[PDB]
Amino acid sequence: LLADALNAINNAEKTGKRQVLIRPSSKVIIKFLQVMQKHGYIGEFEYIDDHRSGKIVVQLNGRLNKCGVISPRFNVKIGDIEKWTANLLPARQFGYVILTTSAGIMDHEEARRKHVSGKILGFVY
Amino acid sequence: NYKKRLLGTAFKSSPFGGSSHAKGIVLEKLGIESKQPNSAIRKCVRVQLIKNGKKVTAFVPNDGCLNFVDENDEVLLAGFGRKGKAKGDIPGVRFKVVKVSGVSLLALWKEKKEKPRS
RNA sequence: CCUACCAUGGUUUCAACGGGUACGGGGAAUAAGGGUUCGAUUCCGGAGAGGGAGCCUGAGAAACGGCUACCACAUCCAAGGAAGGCAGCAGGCGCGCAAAUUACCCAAUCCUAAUUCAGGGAGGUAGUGACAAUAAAUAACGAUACAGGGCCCAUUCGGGUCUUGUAAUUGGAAUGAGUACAAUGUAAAUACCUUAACGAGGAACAAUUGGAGGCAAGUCUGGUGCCAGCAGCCGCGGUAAUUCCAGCUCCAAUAGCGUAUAUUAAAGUUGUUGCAGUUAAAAAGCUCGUAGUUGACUUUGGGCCCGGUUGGCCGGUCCGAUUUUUUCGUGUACUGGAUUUCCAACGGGGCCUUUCCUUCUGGCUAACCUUGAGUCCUUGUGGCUCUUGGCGAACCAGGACUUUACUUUGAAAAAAUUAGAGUGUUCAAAGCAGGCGUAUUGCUCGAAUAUAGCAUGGAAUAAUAGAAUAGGACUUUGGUUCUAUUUUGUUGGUUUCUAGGACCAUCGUAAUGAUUAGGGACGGUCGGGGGCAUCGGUAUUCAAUUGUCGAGGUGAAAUUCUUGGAUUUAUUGAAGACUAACUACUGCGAAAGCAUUUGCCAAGGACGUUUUCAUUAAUCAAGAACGAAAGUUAGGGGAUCGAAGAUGAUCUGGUACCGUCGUAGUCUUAACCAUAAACUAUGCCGACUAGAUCGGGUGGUGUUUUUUUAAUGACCACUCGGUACCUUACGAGAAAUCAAAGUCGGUUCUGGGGGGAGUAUGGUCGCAAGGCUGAAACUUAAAGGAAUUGACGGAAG
RNA sequence: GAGAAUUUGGACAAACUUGGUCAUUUAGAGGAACUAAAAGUCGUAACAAGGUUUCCGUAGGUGAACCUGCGGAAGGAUCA
RNA sequence: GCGGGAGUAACUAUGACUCUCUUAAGGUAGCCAAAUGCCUCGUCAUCUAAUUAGUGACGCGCAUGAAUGGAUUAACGAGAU
Repeated sequence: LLADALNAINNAEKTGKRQVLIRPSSKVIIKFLQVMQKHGYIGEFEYIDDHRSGKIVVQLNGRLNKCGVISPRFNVKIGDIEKWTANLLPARQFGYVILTTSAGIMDHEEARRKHVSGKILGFVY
Repeated sequence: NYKKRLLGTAFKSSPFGGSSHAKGIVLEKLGIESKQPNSAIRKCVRVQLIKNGKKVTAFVPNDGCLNFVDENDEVLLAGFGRKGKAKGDIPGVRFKVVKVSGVSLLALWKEKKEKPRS
């Protein structure tokens, strides 16, 4: 469920699918995709009815190089973010780490602004 | 804790301790031959140490074929073969004999030559 | 701490107990960091004083320079008997790669004793050694004469810049050290510092070591001839040696140079950060399941746990004195580093919790965190403008304010609408906020505690019993009596609120995004999955009988079988094994494995509308069960072919191939050992990414089959599972190739050069052959994979 | 009333001596094996289809590398 | 029932292997100085006031060898150092 997730949307950008077709719904999916919207990595999104769970819709615009998960959800600190950001992102300046902070799920540099620690989900660059 | 069973690096030297060299009272002076690719009789000595008490064979280079390292010579014994691999021509030796050294200084230096020392 | 008595527990695979090894930390080295290796000097803590024992003295000792008895050593002795313990300093002997004087002193600091002042082998100093770092460093100047090669410019006449040689060259200047004199500070001692003048001596206090084939800057000539020699690696030396040896000839560093020790880096080669397993070393034979590790999912606060960020100590900077960035002292702020354990605040992640609920009867009663939007204020950024310091808007973040709202019920014809009520409790203090001086109430801030009701429990209400507290009436002042309040136990009607137990539906939308994830019931269906009991056919062999006379083998041959009638042809009878065809590019079984036909017991997979319990799940060391063939034990059976064994042939030999015979095996029941190049050389389970065939289910308003028409079909559309497999783009890889062996997670197994070695030894299992677990000395410098060219073949065209 | 010395009794700590058991090291009759090293002996096993295709596991037998029974693999081309 | 003579490897020292004669044709796995050994106080280690037993091997086998069988291998005795 975590493994598959960011690989599907990444391979969609690799080939050049304009919208990507992804699905599930319960309550760890969509607001870091609003952090991706703020940063300009994806575009708009909406919800479509299903029989069970739900269907998402995501609009892409050819931005993602590689996104992927951090499969063990390690502890990040308000100092040691960038020990991970060194290996996670091969580029610095480009990309960001998404932390599951204590103040919800937000960006990593936004997490230093709040001064809040937590776990990690994935990288985007 | 976890690790696979790693062995630390081992010098192939039957003397140990924490010493660079070693004294040895010797048994005999031999003149042994060598392996396949090279001829000539290369000189050696059967050095028996005092502290460690191990039997070793050591190569004695010198500008003296029958140079003085006799039966009961108090000769100093160093590395060369401990450092690096053991010697190809005459195997078994992995110890080289030092000149004019120890307490007594019995074993002589390189003679009949007048280039710089060594 | 110890004993008596009583109970039988305590510890342990989260590693007891035992064996081996070891002082521990601040810290030190190396590295980019992660980490790995160490625990010298310094500093802090513990433990020890020849060995073993015990005690006293004392506040402190079971006491290094204290005491007593005992033992071993060496020593003295009038032989009666005594006196000793350098793991304090200097030194002696022995051990060893190897490590310094039987020096000086109380000045200074500090400790010990009213002060004076005395003691200190503490300490402050000296001596010894390139032991290392550090600086001076292995030497460098102004001027002139002459000769040669290269380059710019040139009026070609020369001129400029510039240095491997050269000259009794000239002017000299210069340190380090000694010596005489002057001047200076502390002294108990050894060696005195600094500046200037004059004279004298020595001279930057004699430069060596290493390398020159590649790695690794640098070649030529002689001499020697596998000798003499060098060797870290690969190698060089047996006549033209850039490798030996000497020269001259070069390179690199230098008071150090080379070698040896050992740690770390190189090494992503033990991978936490940061590793591989189709063919190079590497997936356990296969299933199953426990401990253990991991966890789909809605709404929540508390509790528990992990992880910070900030403050406490030290250093630098800031301040003062001072020549100073030396150094010392004090106060404050900032910044950086360290010991990793406690407290507290603030937002999480992971972990845990129900439609409903006594009953005639009425069905009764009540409600949500938060998100989001708007407005105001504050902070930071950017633009315009100012020498620079102002202004408007947008956006980020924080705080405050803010209701429309939400809900149980009534009145309404319905309904708009309207009327009423609600949206936690308690305690202490401090701040702000109505009316008053206050009190007090409300809200906010911070804590504690808990988070659908009607069996049950609490409160209200009533009764009764006990206790506490307050007030009044009394008192022969102890106490009694009455009233109010609180708490505890018990009982009953009514009102209101809280725990707990069983069972079932749906999957809605906001925080990782095209998700039905586990078990089956119902109803159809396929298959060589299994065991047993039957049955049939062909071929072979044996036995008996008829008709008929030589065969069988091979490259030729013979052993061998035949006139005592063979081969054979037919008939009849018997015994065992195997199932041609069908048979496949087929199906089944988790793998091993599974082929005539029929019957019985009995298992698993896939499909279809659904129905249905509601994370029940995944994986799994140990452990348990199963096991092709070969081998072993006991009892049977032996048709068809045959290891061992016996003859014939072939050959130089032939203990083989070949031919004639033949034993154990091969078959069967029970029991055992348990392996295979046990195979897809590819672990299991779940999600993403273009293209066959076999089985199930549905469709083909059209056509065909065909007379119980069931055609199950023909032939075409799909939709699902297995998926002989073929073929291929993206993509990956060292490549062949793969089509995931691309690529991803959760979890488990396994690899760290070849030989020695799946061996040695112990444990464990076995009846025995043997299995399982499982190294080192030592040897060596490579073993190995993918891919190419060419010669050759008793290979083909 | 006190001190020294002697005798008896109680309880504690550790040593010393003897016996049994286990581990380690050295000496060692004796026994089995390996590695390196020139020449040899016997056969041609492996290597081309090496003129019986090899190798591995397992069992029996032989002066000898070996030969034979049974199973499997490509480590013989091609997916046997 | 299961052989002789002759020649032969650096160097002390030995015969792998080869030839020749003779006969019907010339032995494996495993072990050795014996209830069997002329030769022999053989030859070596350890033990013992001497110690050849205890126990450690040597090779110099007068004359070891798989079915009236080699070989694996626990229990038991008025039997043997």
